[PDB]
Amino acid sequence: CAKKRNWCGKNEDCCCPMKCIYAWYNQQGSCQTTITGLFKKC
Repeated sequence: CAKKRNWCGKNEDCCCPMKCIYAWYNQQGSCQTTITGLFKKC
């Protein structure tokens, strides 16, 4: 359970419905309400 701003790296520790996000560099990610951070009813 994390909030958008501090990332998760991967979609393992977020406070849904957020998935971790990416840009280009990779390795890490961001908690963002997308891809499934909307209809991933939690």
